[PDB]
Amino acid sequence: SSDYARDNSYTKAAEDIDAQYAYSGNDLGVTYTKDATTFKVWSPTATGVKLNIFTKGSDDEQGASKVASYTLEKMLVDGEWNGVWTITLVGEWKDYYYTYSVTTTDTTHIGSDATKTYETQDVYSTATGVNGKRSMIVDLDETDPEGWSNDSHVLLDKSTKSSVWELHIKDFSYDKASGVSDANRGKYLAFTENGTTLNGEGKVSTCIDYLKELGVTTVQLNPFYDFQSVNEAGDDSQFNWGYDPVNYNVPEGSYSSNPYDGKVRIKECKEMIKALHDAGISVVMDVVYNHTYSTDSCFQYTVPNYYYRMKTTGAFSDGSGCGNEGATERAMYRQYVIDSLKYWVNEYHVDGFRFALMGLMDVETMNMAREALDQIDPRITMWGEGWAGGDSYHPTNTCSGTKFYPATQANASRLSDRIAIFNDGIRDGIKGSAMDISDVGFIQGSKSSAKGVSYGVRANSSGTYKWKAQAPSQCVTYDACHDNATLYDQIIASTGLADYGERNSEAVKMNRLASAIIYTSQGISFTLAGEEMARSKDGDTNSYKSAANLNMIKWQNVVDYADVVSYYKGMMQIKSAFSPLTAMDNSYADKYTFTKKVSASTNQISFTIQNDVEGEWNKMAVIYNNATTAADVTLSDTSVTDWVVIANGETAGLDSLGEVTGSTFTVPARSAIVAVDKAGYESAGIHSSKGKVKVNYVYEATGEKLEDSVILQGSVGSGYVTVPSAVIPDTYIVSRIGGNAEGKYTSDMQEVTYYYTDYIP
Ligand SMILES: OC[C@H]1O[C@H](O[C@H]2[C@H](O)[C@@H](O)[C@@H](O[C@H]3[C@H](O)[C@@H](O)[C@@H](O[C@H]4[C@H](O)[C@@H](O)[C@@H](O[C@H]5[C@H](O)[C@@H](O)[C@H](O)O[C@@H]5CO)O[C@@H]4CO)O[C@@H]3CO)O[C@@H]2CO)[C@H](O)[C@@H](O)[C@@H]1O
Ligand SMILES: OC[C@H]1O[C@H](O[C@H]2[C@H](O)[C@@H](O)[C@@H](O[C@H]3[C@H](O)[C@@H](O)[C@@H](O)O[C@@H]3CO)O[C@@H]2CO)[C@H](O)[C@@H](O)[C@@H]1O
Ligand SMILES: [Ca+2]
Repeated sequence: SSDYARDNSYTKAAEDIDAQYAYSGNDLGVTYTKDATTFKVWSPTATGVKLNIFTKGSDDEQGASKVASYTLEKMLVDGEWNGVWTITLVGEWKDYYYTYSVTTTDTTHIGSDATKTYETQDVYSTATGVNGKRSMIVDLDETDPEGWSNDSHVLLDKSTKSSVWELHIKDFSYDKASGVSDANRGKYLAFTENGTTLNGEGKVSTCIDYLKELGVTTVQLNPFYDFQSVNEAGDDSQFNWGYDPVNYNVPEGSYSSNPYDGKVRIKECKEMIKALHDAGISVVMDVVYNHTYSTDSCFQYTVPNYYYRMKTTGAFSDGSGCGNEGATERAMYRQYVIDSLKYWVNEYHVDGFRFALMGLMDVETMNMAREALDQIDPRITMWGEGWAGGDSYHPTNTCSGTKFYPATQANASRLSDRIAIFNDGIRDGIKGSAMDISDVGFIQGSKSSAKGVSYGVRANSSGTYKWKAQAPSQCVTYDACHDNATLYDQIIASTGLADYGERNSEAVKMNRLASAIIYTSQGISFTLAGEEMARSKDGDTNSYKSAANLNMIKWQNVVDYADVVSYYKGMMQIKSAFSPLTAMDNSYADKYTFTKKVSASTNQISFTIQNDVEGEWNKMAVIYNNATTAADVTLSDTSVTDWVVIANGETAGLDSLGEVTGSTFTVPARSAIVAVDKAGYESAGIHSSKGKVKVNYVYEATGEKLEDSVILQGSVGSGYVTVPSAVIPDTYIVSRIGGNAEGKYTSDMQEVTYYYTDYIP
């Protein structure tokens, strides 16, 4: 998978088009007023453009008809054409649908009568009907929900303070146990529902209330731009991630209550974002400018062979692996992408972007995009995949006359340090190769996978292993995303400890260890939505068009893995409390002291971090143990000999779990230790405001434990639900319960004992 600079008649032509016709004007699309509406289409290849007006978005709908057709005239400046077609219809034209008929040549046959006519929606569509075939004239202020003018961006001071929850809108609430109303399940409006509980039983929180409690800073949403792969008129059981773009600046219709009325999806999309903002959560949008679903697109139908990268042979370059790739190096696609980003930020109050196959997008465009978004607010986050999905064929230079560079990991040094790149280094290091679900990483016991973790600990910004980030700010730290297998599915497949979606005590230990690594590592901490509750896709390693009920978040898991949720919740608090871990720059690189060589093949990774921030802990000690037995780990750094443990295999948080004197720590099997200096802990005054519930499993006759006790942890006053241990053999059954199996967290710890007796199933 490589990139190749090849100049040819298509690239030659497109460059000449940019020289003459490039339009920096800021009014492409509809310019609606109550008095009149002006339409504008950029097409230097066209000989004529007609405007077609309709009553409805599709012909099937009630009262569907065509109002009239009009002819656009060339926009002349001092009797010179600037490449833009225009027309102004005087009167009220809101809530009417429209589409252009573009008679045009290709880029390499301008001036000839080798023309074709295509019917297409507006390239700069702000709204469309069902299945995005017809554009809609809309007053955008009519789509504003209640108090939208009072809705601000939710931005982090530092991107490296984030905790990203990568979520699909359908997956969020499609499960009936979500407790979300019948109308809104798997829809935009699901986010607006406060007070949702598991099976609406009013005992444990789900959806938005669950996120408030978990304490995630950021929700990254899978494509909610308009895509092809769901029929918006069809059945509700349809599923797709939606990496199949059609209209870039239009919400997806499937996630709305009514896709036929183009305004409805816009309103409900804003209500989703307002809800997340009101919950104090930042919203990142997954964007896919790297390709469109088909070359039968609004871009091609307007200006054929301009917007896509063309090979010498006339074939579309297939760098995406999806049939085409967007020519970001072109003047009017660069501008489109940058204008698109600004639109979503300004109109929909989007706080950041995850760029799909950023490696197919040229570095200059990305830095220009960073600079443009900086003008709004530099806290607006940017990150993406620093790779392609195939071979890419591009021109030597951009439309600026600077050399084309793809925004890959290899070219991280040429890319803004506030455009982060997914660190597959630490990903593969933690839980094994993402390309093979059965492959083992560090947590399953791979010693050679340790170096991947150790380099990931400093966001692959200290030394070089596979790739190098400029700083932690340019690194997304993660163990799994929507692609490939979930963390827990890979744990299961690679070990064979149980079936997919089945709880196993050793698997959970490995899951907890992954948590400890992610939140004692530098960079932008990132997880798949439900990693904290051992999310499973039943071994599906590419669930892009798999069943909806397979993909959906199983909300029963907030109870079944409540202890795992509690662990992540605590680990998150540790990172947010300790500044070195959330550093943007390389200030703390030389403050790390690894016990063993960073590249060591080892069962036990350990290091200390010297802090310099007053009012915080002075020094943190982190140990990862992947051995099946407990290990005594002696730190090479002996400067501190008085420690307070704030994380172990049982729990993580801001509270003391015991003290250690000296430089040696006994680390349990398949577990992490996080400790901080005694003096620092005492002075800083960083303490937990969360309650705890200890769950025990005892054989009543002997009084002996059948399974290790676990810890739940949550806000004082918030509801918890405990359950019997799923892994205890079927020859025992619960006979009696001590303490409150269900209740609210208190400041003082509560205990729940499940008393077991002999059983024969
Ligand atoms: O045949 C005529 C037709 O050809 C082109 O378009 C074709 C492609 O050539 C075909 O390959 C096919 O495309 C399929 C893929 O084959 C199929 O794998 C799938 O792609 C999925 C991935 O499976 C899925 O993993 C996901 O990948 C995402 C990642 O999740 C995301 O993290 C990352 O950022 O982005 C990648 C994708 O780049 O999503 C993709 C896409 O949904 O589905 C596609 C689409 O069906 O079929 C198309 C369409 O026929 C020409 O483009 C077209 O003009 C011509 O008519
Ligand atoms: O193409 C995008 C892709 O890039 C990265 O994948 C690389 C892997 O990290 C690397 O191991 C290797 O993958 C090989 C598999 O391990 C092996 O099982 C077999 O399938 O051959 C593969 C060679 O292609 O190479 C790829 C890069 O080509 C990144 O980690 C992925 O997330 C991403 O999808
Ligand atoms: Ca759609």
